[PDB]
Amino acid sequence: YAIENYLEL
Amino acid sequence: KTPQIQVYSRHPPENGKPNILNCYVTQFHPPHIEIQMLKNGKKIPKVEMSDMSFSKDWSFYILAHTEFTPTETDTYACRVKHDSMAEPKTVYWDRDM
Amino acid sequence: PHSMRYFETAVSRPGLEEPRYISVGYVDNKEFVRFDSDAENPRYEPRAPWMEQEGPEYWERETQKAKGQEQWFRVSLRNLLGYYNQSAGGSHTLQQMSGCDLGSDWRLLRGYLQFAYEGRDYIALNEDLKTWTAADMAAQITRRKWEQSGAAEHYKAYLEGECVEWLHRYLKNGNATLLRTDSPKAHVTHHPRSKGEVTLRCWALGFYPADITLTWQLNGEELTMELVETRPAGDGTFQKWASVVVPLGKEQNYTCRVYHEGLPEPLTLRWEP
Ligand SMILES: [Zn+2]
Ligand SMILES: [Zn+2]
Repeated sequence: YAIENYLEL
Repeated sequence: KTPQIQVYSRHPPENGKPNILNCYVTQFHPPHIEIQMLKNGKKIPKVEMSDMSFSKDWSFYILAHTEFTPTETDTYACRVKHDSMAEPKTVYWDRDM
Repeated sequence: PHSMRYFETAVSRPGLEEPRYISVGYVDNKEFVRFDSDAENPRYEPRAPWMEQEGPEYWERETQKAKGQEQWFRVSLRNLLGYYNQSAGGSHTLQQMSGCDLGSDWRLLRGYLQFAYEGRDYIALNEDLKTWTAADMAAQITRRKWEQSGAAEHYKAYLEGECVEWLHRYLKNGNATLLRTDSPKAHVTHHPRSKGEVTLRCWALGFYPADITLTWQLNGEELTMELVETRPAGDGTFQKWASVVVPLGKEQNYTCRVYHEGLPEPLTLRWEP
């Protein structure tokens, strides 16, 4: 179950 | 990061018996790399490459391999080109390791 | 100590707008899914047969996440170019590790979220799953940005929630195969080294998982002896050996021991003429 990243770097 | 190389057979080698020769390349960065395997100094045309992976310390690794039949006298090597090195690094197969 | 990880990579390509993006999922250090943007039309695919018991909806939902991650890494690479004041004609690399360790009581033991830029630590979520460790001046920009937006809460939710629940799902669905071991097959070889000295090499072949301990002993005391990094055989199993230089004629005083969770009993080997 892959992660979804929030705000970009 | 300078690539580390192991060259070794999948199975304990027996002369005259079909085997797999591995070239395990690790500890490198960036992931672009050129790997060639050579028999008696000559490029082996059918070489398989594993998919790209990296380990916990961020460095990449990859497994190249080829079908081979060891003999008493044939020499095999793995030749690696990577932007971390000036000269290509070549590691020869040693059946004792 | 079961685990799940996703290892992600984006590599920018000079003259092309889109980096190559690759995601690999692991359960207990063994690959079970993979996504690659350079594919014909990219999807998450099963890398272990037990994952095929997941339906079309699962694969479609996971694939849409990858498509998201792909964009996320593209924007992040461009941002990083700004922070480091780098040139656009070069290739650069952004990597991410995330996931969770689960105990035998199903308690989350540790959550992980780490990024690297150019192969160096960039920013990481601390063990508290609340605060960030930034490794350099550029990364402080990201840290401030992520503290401002409450990013850590989002990741905490995933790590404490979906990550551990889905890992348990996978453990349940793949149990038999996920728990399978291969025992090491061991032997000792004998090699000349120099005048008056020889090499004993203790081999362990065909084992899984990769974790293993090889030891050499003189009488019954452990030693310190060349130990190669554990290496893939290419067939799903691993190899390792340990060698020692010993004086001619003393070979029988040396004993190799092999410890592996797949063995019913630790091995004890000697050179056999
Ligand atoms: Zn075979
Ligand atoms: Zn016992």
